[PDB]
Amino acid sequence: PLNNIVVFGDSLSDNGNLYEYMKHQLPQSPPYFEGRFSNGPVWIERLAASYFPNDPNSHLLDYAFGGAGVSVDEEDDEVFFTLRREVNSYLLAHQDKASPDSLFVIWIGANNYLGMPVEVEETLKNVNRGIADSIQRLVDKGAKHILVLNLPDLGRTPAALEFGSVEEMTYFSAQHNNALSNTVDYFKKTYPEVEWLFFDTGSHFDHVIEHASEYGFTNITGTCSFSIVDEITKNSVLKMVASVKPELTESACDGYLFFDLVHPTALAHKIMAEKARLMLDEAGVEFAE
Repeated sequence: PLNNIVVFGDSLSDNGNLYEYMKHQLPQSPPYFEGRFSNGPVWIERLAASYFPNDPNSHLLDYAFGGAGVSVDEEDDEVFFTLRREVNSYLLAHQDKASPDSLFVIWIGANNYLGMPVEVEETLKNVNRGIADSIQRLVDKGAKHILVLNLPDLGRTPAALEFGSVEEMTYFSAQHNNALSNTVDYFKKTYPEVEWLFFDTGSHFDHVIEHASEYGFTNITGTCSFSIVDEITKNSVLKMVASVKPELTESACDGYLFFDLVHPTALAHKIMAEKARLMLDEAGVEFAE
């Protein structure tokens, strides 16, 4: 049985790391929830708690930073931290060994595309390459269980709607997901001794959207919080978060899909966690201790 969860990711998975480094000044909390890029715990925390209800945090090593992504030189000031450095950080503290009883979780890419870079094909290429490289490294250092998550349709974000980039954000999402599936297929065949797990966020998010009211959402285009960004400032997820005006947050957001211009609300993180748990249960994954 697996003994803990190690997650590499970005603002969709960060459980407070950027907030601590920012001296609790970003994401401003309230209206964000204790440094998460949402108004509640994020999906991977809830997933950890579903297996370890008493002390989940002692079984969760969350290396995700808000603003993190795959190194793409064009986005140096737009990527806060790289996937490679998150993996290296884990390896540095574990004497360069990936534990065989950890579930490694990789959910990366959204921050790269939502920064709306100018070179579309090179960004797609380097994000895929960076993910493949980090997977290979984890395998090389001994990982035996790896969960890879693909992207929701970023063309559904309020950001894409406001800035007029729906087609481009959907293109990034779809092309990214196609490449990532080819990647996971490869590793499945090259390393059958590793337990390969995949979550098709793209398909699950589209199914939620199509049944939004049944999942509890009454508003899928607006934002709970309110931000004000221009072209220069709107170049990054973190600048969009720093531009939130807390006094203009809605008080009653229980029906919103989006908390800010790109980040989903607590309920969405809950649904994500529930569907991920069911997928892992279907695969027979067990945790203990």
